[PDB]
Amino acid sequence: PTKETAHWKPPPWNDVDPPKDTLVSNLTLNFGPQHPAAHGVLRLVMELSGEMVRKCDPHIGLLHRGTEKLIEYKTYLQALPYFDRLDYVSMMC
Amino acid sequence: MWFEILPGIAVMAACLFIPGMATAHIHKFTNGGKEKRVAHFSYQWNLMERDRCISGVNRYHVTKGLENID
Amino acid sequence: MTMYIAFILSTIFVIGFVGFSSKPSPIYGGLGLIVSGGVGCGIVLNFGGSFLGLMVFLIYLGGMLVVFGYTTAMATEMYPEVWVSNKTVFGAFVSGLMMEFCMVYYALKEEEVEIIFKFNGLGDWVIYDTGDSGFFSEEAMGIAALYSYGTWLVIVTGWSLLIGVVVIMEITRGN
Amino acid sequence: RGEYVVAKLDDLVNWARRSSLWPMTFGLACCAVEMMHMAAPRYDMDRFGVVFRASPRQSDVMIVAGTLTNKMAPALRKVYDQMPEPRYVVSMGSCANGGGYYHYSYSVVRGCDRIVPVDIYVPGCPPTAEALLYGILQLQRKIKREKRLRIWYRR
Amino acid sequence: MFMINILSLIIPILLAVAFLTLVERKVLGYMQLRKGPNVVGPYGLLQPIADALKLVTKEPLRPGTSSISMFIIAPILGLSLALTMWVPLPMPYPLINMNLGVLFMLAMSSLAVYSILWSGWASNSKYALIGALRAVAQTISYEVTLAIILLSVLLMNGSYTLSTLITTQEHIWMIFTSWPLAMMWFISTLAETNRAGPFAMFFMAEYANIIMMNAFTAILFLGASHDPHTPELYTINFVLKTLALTITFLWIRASYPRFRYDQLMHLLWKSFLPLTLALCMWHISLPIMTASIPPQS
Amino acid sequence: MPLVYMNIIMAFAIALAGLLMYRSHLMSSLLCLEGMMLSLFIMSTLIILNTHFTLANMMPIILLVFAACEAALGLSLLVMVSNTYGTDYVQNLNLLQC
Amino acid sequence: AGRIASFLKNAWAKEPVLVASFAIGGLAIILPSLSPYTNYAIRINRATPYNYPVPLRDDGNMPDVPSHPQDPQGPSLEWLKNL
Amino acid sequence: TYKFVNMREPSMDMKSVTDRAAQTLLWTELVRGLGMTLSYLFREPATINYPFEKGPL
Amino acid sequence: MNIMLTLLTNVTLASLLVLIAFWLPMKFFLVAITFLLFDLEIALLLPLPWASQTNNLKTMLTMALFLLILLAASLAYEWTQKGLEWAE
Ligand SMILES: CCCCCCCCCCCCCCCCCC(=O)OC[C@H](COP(=O)([O-])OCC[N+](C)(C)C)OC(=O)CCCCCCCCCCCCCCCCC
Ligand code: SF4
Repeated sequence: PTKETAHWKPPPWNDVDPPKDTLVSNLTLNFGPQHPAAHGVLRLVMELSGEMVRKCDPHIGLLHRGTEKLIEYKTYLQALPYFDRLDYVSMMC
Repeated sequence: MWFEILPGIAVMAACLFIPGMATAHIHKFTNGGKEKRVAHFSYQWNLMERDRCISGVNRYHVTKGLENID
Repeated sequence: MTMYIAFILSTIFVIGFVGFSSKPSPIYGGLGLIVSGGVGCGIVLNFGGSFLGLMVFLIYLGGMLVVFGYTTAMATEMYPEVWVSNKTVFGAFVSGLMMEFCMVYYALKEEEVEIIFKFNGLGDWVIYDTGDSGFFSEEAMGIAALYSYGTWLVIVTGWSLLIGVVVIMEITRGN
Repeated sequence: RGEYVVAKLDDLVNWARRSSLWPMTFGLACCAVEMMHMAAPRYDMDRFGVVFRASPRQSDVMIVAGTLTNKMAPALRKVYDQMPEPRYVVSMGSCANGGGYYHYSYSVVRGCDRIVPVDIYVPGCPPTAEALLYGILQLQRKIKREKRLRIWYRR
Repeated sequence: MFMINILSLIIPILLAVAFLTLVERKVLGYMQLRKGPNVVGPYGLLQPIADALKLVTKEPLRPGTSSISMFIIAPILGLSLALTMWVPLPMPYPLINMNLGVLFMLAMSSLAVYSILWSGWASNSKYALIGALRAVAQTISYEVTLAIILLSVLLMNGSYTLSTLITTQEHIWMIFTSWPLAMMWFISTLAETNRAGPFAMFFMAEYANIIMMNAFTAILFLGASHDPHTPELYTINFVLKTLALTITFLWIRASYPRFRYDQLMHLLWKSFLPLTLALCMWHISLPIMTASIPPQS
Repeated sequence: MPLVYMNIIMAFAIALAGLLMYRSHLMSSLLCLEGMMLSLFIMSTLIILNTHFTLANMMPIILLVFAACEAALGLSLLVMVSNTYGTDYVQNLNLLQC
Repeated sequence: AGRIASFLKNAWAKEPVLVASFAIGGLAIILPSLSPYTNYAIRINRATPYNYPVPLRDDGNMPDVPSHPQDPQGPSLEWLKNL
Repeated sequence: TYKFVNMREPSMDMKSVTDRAAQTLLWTELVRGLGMTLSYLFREPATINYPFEKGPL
Repeated sequence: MNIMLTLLTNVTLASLLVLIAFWLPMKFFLVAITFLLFDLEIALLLPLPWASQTNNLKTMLTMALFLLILLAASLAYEWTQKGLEWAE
C-alpha cells in the first residue's frame, strides 16, 4: 500500500461491480392539443419506456366550460341548447 | 369531371419532355449528326482519339473516308 | 489548373481527415470525414477506380457512416459538441493544416522530402502507364474473379460475416 | 415610374398571398366541424388555394374555432408566437370571437381578441360552412388592400 | 454548349416539379369528389408558380437551438444530390454515359438520408429527432432491398451501364420477366421517396425525387423502343411512362392508411427480404440454366 | 514515389495519432478508426490500380467488408458501455482500475 | 404423408410468403445441376474473344490449326449461330 | 336480436387457402382499393362555385 | 471536366435557391446494425453481373448461391432468435 493506492477498494467478490443507479429514460410526450390526432383539444401526457408505453395520462379539461353551472341559472327551455352543444357530433340525440 | 387534370399534367409532360429532347438535338449539333461516340471501355476511347488525330481539324465527329486516301 | 487536379483532391482529403481526427463532436466529426470519404473516391475515380470509388460512396459513405450518425443520434451527450466549444481542437486543427501546408510547400520546392520515405513531389499524372485496356475494365474484371479465383475469400468472408451476426446479437443480448 | 415599379412588385408579392395562404386550426369545439366540413367535397376550399394544415411553423392563417378556456390560453399564445410572419387569425364562432353562450362562465375568456390580435371575425353558432368561406374570401380581399412595399418606399 | 444542356436538364424539371404540386392536389381532386385548385389561373395552372413564389417571401424562422450550419447544409444536399439523379437517366442519350450509372444512381440515393438526419438532429426538438430517427431507420432498412432487387433484374441486362437498358428490353418489356420483382421494386421506391423559409426547395427535392424514382422504374421495367434517327419517339414514350408512374404515386397516396412502425420493418425484413433473396437466387441461376447470359460489351 | 501516395500516408498518420489521442469521447475515437482504415483502403486501391494487379482488385473490397464488420463491434461495445455509465466518455472507462 | 401434407398446409395457410420464397430458392438451387443448357452456357462464354488470337509458328506437325481465318480447320461454332 | 361481425371461420381447404395465399402474395384487396378510388376519380365532383353559386338553404 | 461541371451547377443552384429563401424576406440501434451487416454482404454480391461472364461458371454458381445462402442463414438465425423481431 502507498498513498496513491490508499483508496483503491478491493474488487467485488462476485466480480459484479455495484450496479449503477436509476438510468431510465421514460420520456414524457405531449400528443396535442395541436396534434390533429388529438381531435382539437387533448393534452395527452404519457410515458415512453423507449417506444413502449406504460401509462397514459389524458389531461382532459382543455375545453371545460362549466355547462351545469350555467344551467343552474337558466330555465329548462334556455338550458336546452347547452345539451345541443354537448355532443356536437350527434347533437339531436 | 377529370379532363381538367390534363392541363395540370401537360405542363409537366412538356417540361419533362425538354431534357430528353434537348439532349437529343444538341448532341447532333455538337457532334454533327452522329451521336457522341460512347466510350464505355478503352477501345472506343482510343478509337475516338485516332479519329480526332486523323481528322486534322482536331475533331472526332468529323469523319473522313475513301476520299481521304488517294 | 487541372494539371495538378489530383493534388487538389489529395490535399483536401487530409484536411478533412484532420477535421475529425481533431476530435470534434462525433456528428460533426462524422461529416468531417464524409467529405474526406467523398474526395477519396475522386482520387480513385481519377485513377480509373469506377467500382471501387463508387464502393466508398455506397457501402462506406451511404452504409456504415449512416449508422454512426445514427449512434450519435442515440447517445446525444448532454450537450452535443462543436469545434467552437473546445479550444484544444482548434489548436490541433490549425496545427494539422499548417503542418500539411508547410510540408506540401517543401514537397513542391525541392521534390526530395525524406520524411519516413524518400519521395518525389512530381505531378500525379506522371505515374500513369500506357497501353489500351481492351474491351474489359480491369477494375471490374478483377473483382469479378471473386467468384472464379476468389474461391477462398468468399468462404472466409461469408463465414466471418455470419459470425459477425451472431457476435452482434449475443453481446447486445444483455445476458 | 418610381411608384409604378413598386406598385407592380407589391401586387405580385401579395397577389398569391391571398391565394396561397394555408389555414391552420386549433379545432376546439363544434366550430371544428365546419373547420373541415368545408374540406368536405361540397364547399370545396382546396380549390381556393387554401388547404387545412397544422404545421404551426409553415402556415399562414389560423381559424380559431371553439370556446377559448383559460386553461388552454398558454397553448394558443405559444402557437401564435411560433406562427411565422405574416400571420392572421380568424375567429370562427360566437364563442371564439365573443364568448357567445358561455360569456358569463368562469372557464372561458370573453372573446379570442383578448388573447390574440384578431383579424376578420366570422360570426355564427356555428358559422354555416360558406359563411367562413365568405369570411376567408374577405380576408383575401383584405390582403389586396395592402401597401407593404408602397409604405416602405414612402418612408 | 455543355452548360446549356445542364441548364436544359435542370430548369424544365424544376418547372415540372413546380407543376407536380398542382398535379398532386388536382388528380386527387376528382378522385375525392373535389375539384382541385381552379381559382388560381386557368385550371390552377398558376398554383405551381403561386406556391413556389409565396414560400420564398416568408421569413426563415429557425429556432435558436438549431445550428444554422447544419440547418442550412442538410437541405442543400437534399436537392443537389437529388438533382444529379436526373443526369444519368437514359433519356434517348443520357447526359453522363457512366459505365456504372446504376451504382451512381443508387449510391447518391443513399445520401438522401443525410438531409433528413441532419435537418432533424439540428432542430434539437424531441418531436424532430424521433421523426428523423424514424425516417433514417426506415430508409436505410429499404436500402438493402433496393440494391438486391437491382442486382437481380440488372443481371439480365449485361452491365451497370444505364445506356444498355434500352437494348435489353427492346422487343419485350422487362416487367414480363421480373413482375414478382416489379412490385417488389415499386413498393421499395415508394418507401424511399418518403411517400406512401428554406422549404420550397426541400419540397421540390422530395418531389423531383418522386418523378425520377418513377422514371428509374420506367427505364428499368416499363421499357420502350429507340430509333436512332428519331429519338423524339423514345422521349414521348419515356415521359408518358414516368408520368403514369408518378400518377400512381398519387393514386396510392390517397388510397391507403399509414403503416405502423413495427409493421414498417416487419413487412421488409420478415416478408420482403427473404422473398427478395429467393428471387435474386432465381434470377442468377436462370440465365446460367438457359445459356442466356447477356454480353458485357 | 509521388505525392498521392504520400498525402494519404500522413492522412493515416494523423488518423493513427487521432485514435491514440483520446480526448473525452470514444465515439469520436471510433469515428477515427474507420477513417484510418479508409486511408488503408485508398492506398490499397492506388497501388493495385497503378500496377494493374488484376487479381488483387478484390482485396480492397474485402478490406472494407471486415473493417466495417468489426466497426459493428466497435459500436456494439460502445452501445453497451453507454448503457451502464450513461455516456461514451472514456473518463468513466476506469472502473477496472485494480 | 400426412405429416408433410399437414405441415405444408399449415405453412401456406399462415406464411404463404415464406414457403414461396423457400420453394423458389430451393428450386433455383437444383436446376443448374441437371440443367441441359449450362453446357452451352460455358461453350458460348468460352467462344467470346476479348483478346487477340495470337498466331503460333508454322513448322509442320500442326495440321489441325488452319492457315487462313476462313480455312476449314480449327474449331467451328455453327451451334452458336443456331441456338 | 343481434348479429356477429368478426367471426368468419375461414375454411382451411386447398382451394380456400389458395385464395388467401394469392391475396397475400399477389395483393388483391389493395388493388380493390385502387379500383374503388379510380372509379371515384371518373365521377363529376360535388364542389360548389362560391360565390358564383351557394349551397341550398 | 463534364462530371465536375455536373456536380457544380446543381449545388450552385441549390445554394442560390436558399439565398432567395434566406436573405430575401437499443432495439432501434440493433436493427440498424443488422442492416449494416447485411449491407456489407450485398457488397460482395454486387460484382455478380461481370462474375456471370467468367469461363468457370460452375465454381461461380456455387459461391454466388453460397453467399445468398448465408444471407438467408443470417436472416433466419436473427429471426428465430427474436432478432429481426423488433422489440415493441
Ligand atoms: C417459375 C417461376 C419462378 C418465380 C415465381 C415466384 C413466385 C410467384 C409470385 C410471388 C408473389 C409475388 C411477389 C411478391 C409480392 C408480395 C410481397 C409481400 O410481402 O406480400 C405480402 C405483403 C404483406 O402482406 P400481409 O400484410 O397480408 O402479411 C403477409 C405475411 N407477413 C405478415 C409475414 C408479412 O403485402 C404487401 O406488402 C402489400 C403492399 C403494401 C404496400 C402498399 C402499396 C401497395 C400498392 C399496390 C398497387 C400497385 C402495384 C404496382 C406493381 C408494379 C407496377 C410497375
Ligand atoms: S359559437 Fe356556437 S358552435 Fe361555435 S363554439 Fe361557441 S357555442 Fe359552439
